[PDB]
Amino acid sequence: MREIVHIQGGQCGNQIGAKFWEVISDEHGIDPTGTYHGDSDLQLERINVYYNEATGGRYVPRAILMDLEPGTMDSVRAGPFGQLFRPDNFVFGQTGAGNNWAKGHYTEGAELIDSVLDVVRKEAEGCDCLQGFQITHSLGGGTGSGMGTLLISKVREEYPDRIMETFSVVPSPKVSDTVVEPYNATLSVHQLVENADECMVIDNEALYDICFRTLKLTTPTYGDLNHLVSAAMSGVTCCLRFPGQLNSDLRKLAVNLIPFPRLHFFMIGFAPLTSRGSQQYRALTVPELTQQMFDAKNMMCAADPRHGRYLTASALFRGRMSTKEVDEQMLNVQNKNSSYFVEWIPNNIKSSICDIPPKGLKMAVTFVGNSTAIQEMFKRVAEQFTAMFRRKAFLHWYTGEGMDEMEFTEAESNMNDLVSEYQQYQDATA
Amino acid sequence: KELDIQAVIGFTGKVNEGLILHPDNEHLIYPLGSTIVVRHIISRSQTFLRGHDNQISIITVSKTGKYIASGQKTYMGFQADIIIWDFETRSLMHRLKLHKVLIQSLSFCCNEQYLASLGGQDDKNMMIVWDVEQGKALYGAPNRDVVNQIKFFNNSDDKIIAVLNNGVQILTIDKANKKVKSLDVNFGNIKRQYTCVAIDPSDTYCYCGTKTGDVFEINIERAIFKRLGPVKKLFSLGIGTLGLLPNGDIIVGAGDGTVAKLSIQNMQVLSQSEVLGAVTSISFTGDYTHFFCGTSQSNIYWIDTEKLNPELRNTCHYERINDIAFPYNYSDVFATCSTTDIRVWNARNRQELLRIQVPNLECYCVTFMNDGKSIISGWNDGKIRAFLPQSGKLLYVISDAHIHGVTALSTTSDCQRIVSGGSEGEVRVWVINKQTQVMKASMKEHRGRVWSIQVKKNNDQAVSASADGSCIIWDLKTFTRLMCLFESTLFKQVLYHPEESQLLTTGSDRKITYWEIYDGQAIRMLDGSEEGEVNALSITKEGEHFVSGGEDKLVKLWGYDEGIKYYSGTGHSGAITRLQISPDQRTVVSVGAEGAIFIWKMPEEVV
Amino acid sequence: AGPIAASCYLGKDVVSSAHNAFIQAVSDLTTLGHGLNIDFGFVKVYVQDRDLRYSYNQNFANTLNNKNFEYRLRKSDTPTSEHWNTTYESKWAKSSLNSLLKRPNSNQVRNYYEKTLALKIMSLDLSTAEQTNYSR
Amino acid sequence: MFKNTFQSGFLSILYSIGSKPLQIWDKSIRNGHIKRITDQDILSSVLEIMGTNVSTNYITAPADPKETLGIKLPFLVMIIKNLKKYYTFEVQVLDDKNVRRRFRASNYQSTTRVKPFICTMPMRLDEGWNQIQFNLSDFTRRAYATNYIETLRVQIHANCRIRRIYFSDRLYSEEELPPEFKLFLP
Amino acid sequence: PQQGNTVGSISKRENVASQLIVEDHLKNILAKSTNSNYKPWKIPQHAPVFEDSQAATVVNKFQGLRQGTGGKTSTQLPVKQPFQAPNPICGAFKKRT
Amino acid sequence: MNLDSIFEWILKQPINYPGKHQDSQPRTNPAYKPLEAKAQFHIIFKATGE
Ligand SMILES: Nc1nc2c(ncn2[C@@H]2O[C@H](COP(=O)(O)OP(=O)(O)O)[C@@H](O)[C@H]2O)c(=O)[nH]1
Repeated sequence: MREIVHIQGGQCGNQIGAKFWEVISDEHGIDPTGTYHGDSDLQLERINVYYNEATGGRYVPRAILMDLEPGTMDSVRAGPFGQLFRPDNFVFGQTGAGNNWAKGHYTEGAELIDSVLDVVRKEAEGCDCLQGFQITHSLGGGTGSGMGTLLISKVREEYPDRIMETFSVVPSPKVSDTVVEPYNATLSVHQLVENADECMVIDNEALYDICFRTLKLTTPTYGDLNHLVSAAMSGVTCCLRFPGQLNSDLRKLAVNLIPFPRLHFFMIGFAPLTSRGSQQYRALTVPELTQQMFDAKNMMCAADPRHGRYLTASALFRGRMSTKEVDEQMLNVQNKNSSYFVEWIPNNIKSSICDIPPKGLKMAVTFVGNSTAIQEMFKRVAEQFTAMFRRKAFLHWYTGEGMDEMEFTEAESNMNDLVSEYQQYQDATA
Repeated sequence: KELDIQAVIGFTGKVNEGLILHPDNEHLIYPLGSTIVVRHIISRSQTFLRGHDNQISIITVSKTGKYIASGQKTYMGFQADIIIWDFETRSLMHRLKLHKVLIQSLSFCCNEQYLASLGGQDDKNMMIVWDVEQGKALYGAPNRDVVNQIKFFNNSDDKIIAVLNNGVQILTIDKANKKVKSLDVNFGNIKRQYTCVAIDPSDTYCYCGTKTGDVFEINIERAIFKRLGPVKKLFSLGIGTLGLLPNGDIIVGAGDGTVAKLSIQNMQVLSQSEVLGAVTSISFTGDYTHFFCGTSQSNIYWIDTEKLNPELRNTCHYERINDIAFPYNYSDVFATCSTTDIRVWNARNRQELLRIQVPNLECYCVTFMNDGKSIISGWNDGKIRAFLPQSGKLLYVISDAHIHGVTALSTTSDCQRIVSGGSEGEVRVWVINKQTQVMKASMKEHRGRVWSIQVKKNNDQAVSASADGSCIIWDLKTFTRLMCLFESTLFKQVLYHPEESQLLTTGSDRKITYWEIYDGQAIRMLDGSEEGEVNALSITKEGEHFVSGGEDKLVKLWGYDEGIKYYSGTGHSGAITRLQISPDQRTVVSVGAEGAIFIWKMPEEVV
Repeated sequence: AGPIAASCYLGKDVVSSAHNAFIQAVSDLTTLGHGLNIDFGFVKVYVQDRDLRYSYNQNFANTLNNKNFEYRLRKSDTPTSEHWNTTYESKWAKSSLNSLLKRPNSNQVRNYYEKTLALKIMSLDLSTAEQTNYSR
Repeated sequence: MFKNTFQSGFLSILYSIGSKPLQIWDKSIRNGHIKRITDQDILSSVLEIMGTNVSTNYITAPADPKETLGIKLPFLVMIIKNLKKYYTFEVQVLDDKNVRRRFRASNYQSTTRVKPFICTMPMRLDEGWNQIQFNLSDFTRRAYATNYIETLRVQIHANCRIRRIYFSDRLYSEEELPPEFKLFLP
Repeated sequence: PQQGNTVGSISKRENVASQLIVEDHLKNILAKSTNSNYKPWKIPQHAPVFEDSQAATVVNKFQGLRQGTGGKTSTQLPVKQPFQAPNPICGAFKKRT
Repeated sequence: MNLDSIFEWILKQPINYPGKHQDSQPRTNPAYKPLEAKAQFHIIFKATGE
């Protein structure tokens, strides 16, 4: 019950599913054959949330994979933990979008959307108690941000009361992979905030940097990154599939974290995490967790968490410990960071504890809070989008694909205004 | 004088491919906690080796029945020791020092003149080429990813195979130059983790093990792969290891519990078999039939190919035995506590009788009760459970007895009440009732966990064992009279000497301190090794002798009349934890801390 | 069969019965389709739905025309004084048969048979030692 | 099974949106086929049971014999898409007197005769998705003048696509019915 | 719609490796096809050692010449099984070429 | 058939062609061991052609 569907799209959303799914199976010890060989009774009590029952006693995840070009699809199955996916669910095209936002949202996707979209009802109707839809996609991939974003609008059009999860990775300005990174984001953002109830930002620059400063791993690999991507993701519902002192489903975290309908952006954090060298030296302490999960470098985005004021905080504690130890630890930091803590709403920090920690760890906590600091990011991307706009650069493709600059113009107008309005409350005082 | 051993009960399959039937058989090597023991099949005689510090990490035997080699894992600062051992001489030949913690495994070339070792996940997985005749550092080079094992080619020692974590690289070694060659196999649309190696005898093709459970095909001629594996079926935890039959048929045992064979043709299992536990070792005897199989749960099984009917030889305690007990005035059957489960074992012959197991809990101080009632234990959760001897079902549950779990339990002569040990400085008594179970313990105050509890014949008074020492004798009737024999150490097991107010006790310090009911000391034994602490003691029915086992590998039994020893124990590894005497007193049995069970014939001139 | 069961070291009786079981080409051929190719050596045998066709290996086709069957065709080209001169074993070894299967070690094979059955019976137990040798 | 339970407004015995739409239900099949497919007429998932010799294919409400699904709900109602072909349904009823009866409706029968054990009754099916409200209150009194107590069994035969089975318990309009019960027009 | 939909189905059938693929034509597919884009040109298994799997369970005793069932013609001796042809099925559902 | 698929047929339905060959058989000389049931159907015939 309280189940949500897994939807991974675009090139940046695929491997995470190739990795996120692996993690879950390890979380429930689900063997590569889809047959349960776990150790604890609690392991399976709520497996319907992410795993369904099939004939013969095997399990198949309830995820729908898609893309405009089959090559990326032709890779997930060859990877470890691919035998769980159902062969029928795959839907693929023949040409691709080529990092062209207009192609994935105006011409190509419109015809192919139904086939991939169609399977939504067959699944969404399949749920015993739908909780929401979680989307893992990147605004930096033209095929993704074009095809991926539209599905949200159609998806939302049928279940308005539902609450939706989106995990989008915006290419940080520090490192760029496709010269058209600015374009596809700006128009995507305009639609993105149009439907999404929740959202999470992630920058690769912040992603690998934590590896170089904290993890210090010798040779980073995307696979190492994916393990980083889900780890924080894995905590999203960890409290949703097992009991706890104060059960925390997906919705209530939504209720406690979005002060206004329009200002619904957060940053996250995952702990514990350290380099291989000191794997034994430190001592796992809640005070150790609280400082780190309040450590700025622990943030998943390049934006400095100390560069703004925290709208609110949410604590998802993994593992056991005394309840009182939860409350005192949180309050002290707010007092020691009052200048960093807004005064509109006292106790803007949410504390919940999960009784089933990650495998191989005793105490774990993922940080989630709405930080105004996001006002920098929307400035940089737009400035990158704005500055190159004046030269009419690369503009003829979307204009030649049925879309007009007015659609280009409208995006920033709803982009820059949201930038100020988010920062408008920053200078407000009681 | 040492103490005679009449049998050894114990086995560990943690180190892969531990079992191997010696070429021509009659010899087999199975790693104990830290020592190597070789046993004869036709005859029951066996030889012992004890020249090692830490536990074994890998064991393998060179072809043609020459000397053996292996490796182990020590602490990070120190370096693992190499395990070159001869054959037909039973004498240590060479010793080497290198590597940080542990090396994955060893395997010799076709000739007995080359040796190579691959370091653990530490040391960047250092691989070095060693000389069989004498110790030298020929040459070596590192590797970026972790290689979990290496096996040399049946022929043409110049070329070997190593199945690295992310890629299977064929390494080439040339004598002319010290360098080592590396070529990368290409697997487009492949991301599989691999575990085992199997080079075909022809040396052209070979096969390996995978975590998914599918066996790939790769010939040494070129890195390209050829096949997929058993279509439409997987073993649910990959491949533990692989072996090659004379016909080429591949016999595989899924660690999930399965024995399967894939023939060299479109691979459809002709026959299947699943054995309890997780397969760990696959070895072929002479004339190629009835291979030897040992699981990960320390199980040894015998099979017949072409119809896989598992047949059990014998298995052993999972690891780190907890305690021993004997039936009142009875020694035919003895039981013990394991890390998660309990078992019932026969004395005359070591064939298992029956068992009582708990899912994810560890127990302490398993004891038997008079009148067959019953097998009672308090578990990590603190609950107290009792089971019937005939079948593994519980009689009554006493839950939430201790916050940090039970620690002690014994038997009252009338057993109308129970006596236990509390870790949080508590001792709780229970006047059991058949209709319901209730407690009336005073809930006393104590600094440390109670490590033992004793009941005298008249069962009024009682002596309490402690970690902070605090040897507080409880009146057990009024729940008062807190007077404790003094010592500023961490005591251990304590028992009552027969028909005597003298209490033979041991503490943290290396000394068998004597204390009476009037703070009198007969003598300070001074039984202590360099860093060995005696952890178990007892007294015979007649106050003539007492057998003691310290933290040392030795079994140290002394006479109570005077501090003069008679015989001792040898051949033990780990930290022995308890020593009891059977009611017949014909033998004294103690188990190894690592999961080793040994029985010793007590000296005749003590009855 | 006669000198065939001795050829592959199999019982005389089984071979004959084994011959009949493979013989029923009709039963597997009476049904529709199921074309076959039975070669087992020099010549190949093929079958479509019902038609028949076959070819003969040239190399074997060549030697029958090797101008050397003249001594084969007549019955009395040999000296005829050797019939009791030669033991059937002498020509037996040189025949194309008895060499199809390699000669394994006769007394060595007797060896492993004395052992594998040795461990099975005496491995029922592995505890009793009566030989301590703790130090070595 | 539905005993000592609160039954006031509705009891969705068979419903077409769930992980295991028929868990309590038991099925026996001889020559037809059982499968669920999205309906063209209405964008929803509905169960379908297709076969021939309708007397052979069917699905039973209670899992197995020796238990009764007794229900104090007075009304019965049930939804189907007409396939312009054979269809049948029958239910079991317990009377005030300690006797067990059953009332059958037939798509392919023209004559009905009140008779002590069974009273077969013809049916007429309307084109397109149709909802039929079974009284189950007047019929019991009309058959033998013996009131209703509880429904003992519910059976559905083959060659009919069913979207939901529930007990209305009272004449309710479409407006009264909740969104789940109400069948929104395509 | 119509075309371009199965193209998403060929790979799906091609999806399973199983040491095989479905190129949409494997055997008995019409007479033949053009050898290249234009018309063709004028001038263009592993088996085991069967003698190895040996004596898994059956003992190695042999009966030998010493035999004879004459005189022991009791009613309990087994009777040789006669032959029975297999059920014919024809090829109603087989491929047609 | 391929002269190799067929033998997968004869050894399949034992009642169709029941006999001594549906099981592995002992060997005359004590040295050799009985082969796998299907195998004896391969050793016997291969020689016959020779
Ligand atoms: N963690 C991780 N990120 C990746 C990987 N491959 C690509 N990305 C991210 O995806 C972004 C590019 O997305 P793109 O392929 O253009 O999306 P698409 O055009 O919709 O398919 C880059 O900024 C990368 O940071 C990977 O293997 N691991």
